[PDB]
Amino acid sequence: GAMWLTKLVLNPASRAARRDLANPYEMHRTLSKAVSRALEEGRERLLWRLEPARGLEPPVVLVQTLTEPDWSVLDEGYAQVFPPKPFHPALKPGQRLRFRLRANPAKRLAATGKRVALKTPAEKVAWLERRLEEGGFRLLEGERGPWVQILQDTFLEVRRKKDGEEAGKLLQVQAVLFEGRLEVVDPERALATLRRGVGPGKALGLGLLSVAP
RNA sequence: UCCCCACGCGUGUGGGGA
Repeated sequence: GAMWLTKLVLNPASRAARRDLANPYEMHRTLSKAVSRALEEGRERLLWRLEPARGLEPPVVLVQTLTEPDWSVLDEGYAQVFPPKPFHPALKPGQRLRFRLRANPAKRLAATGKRVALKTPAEKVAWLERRLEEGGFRLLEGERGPWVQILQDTFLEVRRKKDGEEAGKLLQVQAVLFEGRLEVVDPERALATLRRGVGPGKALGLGLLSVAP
């Protein structure tokens, strides 16, 4: 098949841009409207990442789709958007690549049955590693440890626990931006993995594994 | 976080979503 990458530069003057900036559910709904049909028909895995700001630079949202998106669904002036690019990962064994992944390292407690965030850099890096290896990739290892860094570890505001007429607890996920390098071990599998994304929260702008030299 | 589904002789796994 083929893939698509789209760069949205959001207008901080746009109330809708800001609406979606503030709420992943919104952003998800806005984005989802570019690949609606394929979405309905099970032909689409929407994936996106909101890039960390370089200061006065506009917020920038990277989006991957299995199918051709139509951004004419966007209100203007929502975002300066450049024509989507057809994507065709040329993966070969041994090929080394840089990667960026905002994710939610997690496990299900066999004890409680509940899905919980891992707590330590170690556990978080181990998770990312299990996930990459099962996914046809392999972390590169420098002279001291894995060639991988946690650029940020923050909480992502999701939604509020409905409480009777009073504001309840906040629901949020732990979002971990990994950056590093890795090599392809099984091309086709690595492609599956890239087309699917990695771990929970795809609906909130997690799971998008990007790769390039 | 909070929920749902699919599995598990492994101190759990994978998929979706708000």
